[PDB]
Amino acid sequence: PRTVMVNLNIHSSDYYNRSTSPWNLHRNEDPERYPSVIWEAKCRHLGCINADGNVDYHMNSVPIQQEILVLRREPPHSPNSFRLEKILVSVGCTCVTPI
Amino acid sequence: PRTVMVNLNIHNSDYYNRSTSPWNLHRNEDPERYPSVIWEAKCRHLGCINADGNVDYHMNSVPIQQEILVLRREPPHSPNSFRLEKILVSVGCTCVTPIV
Ligand SMILES: O=C(N[C@H](C(=O)Nc1ncc(Cn2c(=O)[nH]c3ccccc32)s1)C1CCC(F)(F)CC1)/C(F)=C\C1CC1
Repeated sequence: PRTVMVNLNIHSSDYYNRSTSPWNLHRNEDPERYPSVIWEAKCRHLGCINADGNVDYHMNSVPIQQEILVLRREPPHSPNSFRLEKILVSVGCTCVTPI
Repeated sequence: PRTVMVNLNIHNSDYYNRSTSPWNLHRNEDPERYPSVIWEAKCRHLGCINADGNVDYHMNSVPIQQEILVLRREPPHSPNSFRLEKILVSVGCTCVTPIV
């Protein structure tokens, strides 16, 4: 147990709409976690948008997954005590050339 | 002041190498922050890699910036007390068609 005190008081999305692998944001809620709200990226298409503005299945949109840390209420339902925990989240999409 | 207790004991770019907007990782260190080490994505090219494996400058690789939370030592140098803080980090790269 390495217990520390944390003060939770903290003191373009239209540019990425031009991506060849565009994505939408999905709101992910968990009342036993801090942050309770996490916005997850979901690729709009299986393929990538080509030079003509059409979805081209010769390339694939893939989510960029990142490991992040979240606070898990410990004991469960605790409003003021937590344990650090690792989860995988989608932070955007990229276009890849298949194998 | 919204002070909570946190147990820091966790219970426990090469993947996307085929991207048309590939990136490398850059190590960012700050001893006054938790995590002290943060890996930032840097786009390998200004343009995007086409089907032939050549860089095409009619499209741009752009870093995807996201707001993440970090712990800032408060008071400075404190080993056991922090304040939650927002920072902007580059999490990967995407290929965009420029504003024409
Ligand atoms: O920020 C969120 N969580 C914070 C966090 O994980 N910070 C991180 N910094 C660096 C991290 C590792 N890493 C890199 O090196 N490059 C990254 C690029 C993208 C993502 C992670 C990256 S992970 C926690 C919040 C609780 C805390 F304050 F106790 C400890 C920090 C969070 F939960 C959600 C945000 C996606 C909305």
